[PDB]
Amino acid sequence: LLDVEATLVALRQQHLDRQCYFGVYVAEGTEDTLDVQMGRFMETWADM
Amino acid sequence: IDISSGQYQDRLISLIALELEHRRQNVTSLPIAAVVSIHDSVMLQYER
Repeated sequence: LLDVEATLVALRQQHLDRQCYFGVYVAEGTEDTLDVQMGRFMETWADM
Repeated sequence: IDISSGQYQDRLISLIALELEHRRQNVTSLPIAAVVSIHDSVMLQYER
């Protein structure tokens, strides 16, 4: 069950290349009303 | 019963606060771009 760490550290030596990265981890919120946040999210998803 | 009598009082208090802030301070730390940005969509989202 814990032997996957050795495989992970062995495969981490060689990587690949890719484009169009996703939104990685959680970013920082604007701390505002939900309407403007959801509008910005939907417009960014539409145009990006 | 409803709260629709203090609208004028709130408006005049807000106007006095804004005018005294303009006379004494210069905004700076007060966020002025975020409110305009959110209102830009609020105006077309809440009234329709």
